[PDB]
Parts: sequence; structure tokens; C-alpha cells
Amino acid sequence: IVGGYTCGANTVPYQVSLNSGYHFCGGSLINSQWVVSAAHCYKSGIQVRLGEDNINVVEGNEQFISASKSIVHPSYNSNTLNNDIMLIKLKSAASLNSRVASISLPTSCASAGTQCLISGWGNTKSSGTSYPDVLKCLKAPILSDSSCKSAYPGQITSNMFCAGYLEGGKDSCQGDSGGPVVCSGKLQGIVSWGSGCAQKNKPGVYTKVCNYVSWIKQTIASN
Ligand SMILES: [Ca+2]
Ligand SMILES: [Cl-]
Ligand SMILES: [Cl-]
Ligand SMILES: [Cl-]
Repeated sequence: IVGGYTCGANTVPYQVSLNSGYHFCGGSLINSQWVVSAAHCYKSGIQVRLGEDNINVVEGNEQFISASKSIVHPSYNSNTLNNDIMLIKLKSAASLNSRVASISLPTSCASAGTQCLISGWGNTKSSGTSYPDVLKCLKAPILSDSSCKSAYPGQITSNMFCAGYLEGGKDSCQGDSGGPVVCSGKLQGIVSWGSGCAQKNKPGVYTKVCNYVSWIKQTIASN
């Protein structure tokens, strides 16, 4: 996250770190047994790490649970990142508490201008590299579809939205991928892609979760 702020420990209790020897993506807990992330975060041998703040220090509220199964969206296209969403089932259920909590799925899509919370342990520099040990947060609005499409002509589908600031300075970045965009208490986005980080007229691009709610519920219920 670039241009953000330190969230505070466990202030984002649905935020998960996906670990394969090292943090490589975020994700969101949606019930005690299931996490939603980006399809482009797919890897074998994922360990989900819940209740994290400093991902390099055991601070005492963590739960580390191996994934038992990953399900990538049937229509995921790795070339375009269309349908950039995947579900991850935990081998044992998470123990839910104030620091490890699920986030509601949307019942409808959010409108342009709605303020959202984006979070992750990704890079905090716009033109350099520096990775934080603690969770970073950014408040950012959903952008108009016309602004999003103008920024990325030929690349935005109905399953994507932009959020952030056209002036630049504030955005998600590498290592935030797969993590949450929460608006009015609902998981509306997944950190998906963009052009650089915090560049002018290049806001972050997010998977539009509200299009996937039927698929998520049917998939979880069947697996
Ligand atoms: Ca920790
Ligand atoms: Cl359309
Ligand atoms: Cl990434
Ligand atoms: Cl379930």
C-alpha cells in the first residue's frame, strides 16, 4: 500500500496473509473455513495466516492453517486477469474471535464515490522498493467506470472496477494482491492489478466481488 497508514494491530480482522515460506498475497476470511483471494495468487502449498499484524514477528494472536483446496474461477483468464478470483478452503476451521473475523459478502454492487478500505503488506514505495512488516491501510473511493476505462483502454471488463485517486500518490501495490477492498461493511473488491503504483491517471484495478456472490456461495456449499 502506497500513501496509506499503519492500520493498527488486528484492526482489519478479516485480512489474511497467504504464506508459501514468505508472504506473497493477501486474502479475506469469509467464514470459518473459507478465504477469498485473487486467482493470480494461486500456488500449491498455501498456508493461510490469520490474526497477523507484523508478519515477521509472532505477537500472539496468529492462527496458521494449511489450505486443503484451492478453486480458481472457471473463467479466470491469466492473460487479461478477467475473473481474478479464487477460493481457498482451510484444513481446519479458524477459531473466530475479535482479531480473526469474517467479512460479509455483498448483496449488491457499490456505487462510484463510495469510500472503501484497502489493506495489505505490499510495497509502500511508488518509485523504489520497501515492504512493511505491519499491515497498511488506505481509504479510497470507487471511481467511475468511464474514468477506469479511460485509464486502461481495452482492458477493463464488467468484472473489474477502479478505486483510488486519479492524481496518484495513494494506491495498492505489489504484495497487496488478493487482499480486501471493503466498502460499507462488505467485501466489494479484491486487489487485482494496475499500472505501477500511485501513478497519476493509473488507479488500482480490483475484482468486482458483487458479480461472484452466487458462484462463491454455490462453490463453498458444494466443497
Ligand atoms: Ca505476526
Ligand atoms: Cl457489458
Ligand atoms: Cl502482485
Ligand atoms: Cl460453508
